[PDB]
Amino acid sequence: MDNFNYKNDTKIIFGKDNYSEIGKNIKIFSKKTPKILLHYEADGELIKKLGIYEKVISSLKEFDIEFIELGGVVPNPRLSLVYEGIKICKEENITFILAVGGASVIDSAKAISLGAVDNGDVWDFFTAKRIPQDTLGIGVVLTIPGAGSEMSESSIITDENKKQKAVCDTEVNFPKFAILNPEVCYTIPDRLMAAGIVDILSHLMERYFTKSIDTALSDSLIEATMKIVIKYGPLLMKDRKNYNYCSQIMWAATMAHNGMIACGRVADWASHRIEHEISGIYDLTHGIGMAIIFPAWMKYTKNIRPQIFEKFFKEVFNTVNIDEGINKLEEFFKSLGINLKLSDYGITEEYFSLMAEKALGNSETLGRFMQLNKQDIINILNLAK
Amino acid sequence: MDNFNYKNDTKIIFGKDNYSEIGKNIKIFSKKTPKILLHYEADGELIKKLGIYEKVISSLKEFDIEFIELGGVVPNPRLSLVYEGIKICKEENITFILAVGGASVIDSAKAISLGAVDNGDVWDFFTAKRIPQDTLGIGVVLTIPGAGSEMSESSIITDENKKQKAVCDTEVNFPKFAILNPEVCYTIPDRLMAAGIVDILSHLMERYFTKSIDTALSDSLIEATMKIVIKYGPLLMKDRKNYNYCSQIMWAATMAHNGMIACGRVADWASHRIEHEISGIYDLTHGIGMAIIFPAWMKYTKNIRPQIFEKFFKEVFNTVNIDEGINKLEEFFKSLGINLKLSDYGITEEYFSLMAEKALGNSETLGRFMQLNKQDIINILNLAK
Ligand SMILES: [Co+2]
Ligand SMILES: [Co+2]
Repeated sequence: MDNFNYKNDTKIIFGKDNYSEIGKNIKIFSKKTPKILLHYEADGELIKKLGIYEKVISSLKEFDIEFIELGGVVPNPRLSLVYEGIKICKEENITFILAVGGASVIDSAKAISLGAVDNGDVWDFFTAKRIPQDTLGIGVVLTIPGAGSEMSESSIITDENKKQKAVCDTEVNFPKFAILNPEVCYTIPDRLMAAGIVDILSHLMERYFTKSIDTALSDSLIEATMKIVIKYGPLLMKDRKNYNYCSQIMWAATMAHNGMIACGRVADWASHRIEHEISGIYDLTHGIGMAIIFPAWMKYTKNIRPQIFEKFFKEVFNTVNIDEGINKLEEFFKSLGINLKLSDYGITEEYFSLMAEKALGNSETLGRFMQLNKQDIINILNLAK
Repeated sequence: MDNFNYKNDTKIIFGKDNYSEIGKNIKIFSKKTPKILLHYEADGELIKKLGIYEKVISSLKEFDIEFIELGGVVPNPRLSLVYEGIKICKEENITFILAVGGASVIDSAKAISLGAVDNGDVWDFFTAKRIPQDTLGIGVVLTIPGAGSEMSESSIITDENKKQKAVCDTEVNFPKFAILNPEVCYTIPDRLMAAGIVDILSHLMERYFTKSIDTALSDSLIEATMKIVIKYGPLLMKDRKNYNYCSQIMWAATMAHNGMIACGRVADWASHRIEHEISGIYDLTHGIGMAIIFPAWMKYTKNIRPQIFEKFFKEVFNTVNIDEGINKLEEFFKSLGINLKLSDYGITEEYFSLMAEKALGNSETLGRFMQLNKQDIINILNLAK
């Protein structure tokens, strides 16, 4: 019964053996004669080794696109490099940016696209001083499936001088196009691919367990997507170069980041916030943490709205029994290679209380589906210990 | 394994008690000071009686939007009226068009938005002479759920002087925004509401029965949507002012017209083409016809890819038995009030052969999932007689 609005203008170009689409789509979206800035991480090493670089260069030649290269993106993209990109755009009369890589290259490209067309300081857009109203325009070649910035309206940039991270969220940030080829999955190492599967399922699950009502169709779409991740994830884990398996998983990621299927329901970020503190202290991959934390949060919140738990486990795991369902969900994680206890990762109870306080910050509780105070979070951590 | 591209830039505004969104979204999308053309069918009778008109006028006042009204839209929108709208736009310096109504008002508005910004003849865009490259911009208040032109890139206009219907399909035709309120369903008469439910399910079904492979996730999304139509349609038919029921059905229509869930699969238009000829000769509502024709086509094509039929009936009707499944599908139609035989509608076999020839036109077969020659179509009509 919750009203909602939905919009996503990013053109999705899904599939393989279609590298000509790069220059074709640059022409569709660049203003007059294309002259583009090629943006990537470090000096190309990864994308060059994977053969993506030579493929991009050949699509640019095949359409007579003049291009300048700006490398140097760092996993947490720096305003230092953004500022440099604005200059190169203004001086060299760049018409369009092509981000080749992942969330760091994409977000760097988004902030360069913002400043290139602006007569002030781009950090005003990130620090709530000004509201951007235009962007040069970017396209993305996605190399590693992640949080979906290739179709989001958010850019996250860190100012290393003040050591301050800021976000700019606005419609103009939507990439004009996003090339998605499942083949980029083939080379991701097993552990990180298992983690990324958990991230897709975590992202849907956080929207599913909701106190919103009248979401029958939304429920079914989210169930259908979660079920695919549960069925195909283990198959992909054992057959890494299977195109069908990678397509299903990467289209499920897309469908999860898109939110047409999640429209009209309130998400809960408790497990994400608790996991964040584990990762902030220990070297734990996000997906590995969510596989550990989410079953524990499910057990602790099983009494809030038991019927929505019964529906989830009936629709996704064909069982109305919550405890058997939870065990099935835990077996599914173990089938991707992930150990389920924090102690398995050498994490002891030592910092549970500190983790809970950090997650809580200046509030007494965290969560929406269930409000969690300090001891509640410690109890969830003990369930996962 | 089929590559695909997807894009839809129309902003969806879903829900009720949100008529302020009309003028708010006009301001977001109109170029500088808004001055809009209010477009509708006839002289407003329907939308005025429903109370939609007074609601639009009050949202325009609440945001100081100056507006001119152009009525006169006819169920098959006429270039006559389009041309008139281009003039009013150019003379009166209109910045934005607000279509209040259904597919006819929307398509008329789309062609006026095209010509208002062009220095030539708009019919060049419909007659393959020129490719439109801009539009003034329109927003839609949808009054009757239908084929989804409120989020399509197509406009269908008839030139009554040459009696020629033409279509212009292009990205600029996408409405800037589309207000969708389930409450507009409450007043639709029973027969037409049953037909419209069948149309949503027909639209998904035509994309589902495909010889494309590697569509596991797409299958599941389409199943989930079809299942909702099967479950909630009968409930809505018996509880016409239930907001939850109308929301599920109208969001399923949206999800069906959007095609993110159908991406990467080939549709079959055989039943649509056969039904078209029945409607061309008899006074038969499209949805009523598809409820009669689609089970007959299913029976006739049951041997092409029986496994995809087994999956459809298992996932949507919980049965692996095709014949029992088909009967369940036929019972579902009868539960919306629809009789299933052509003879029930006084349609005899008299024009079966003529209908088949018209549907075939200059080709020997029709269909993709199964190629159907003349006698095949007569056999399908006899199954439905
Ligand atoms: Co998360
Ligand atoms: Co149809």
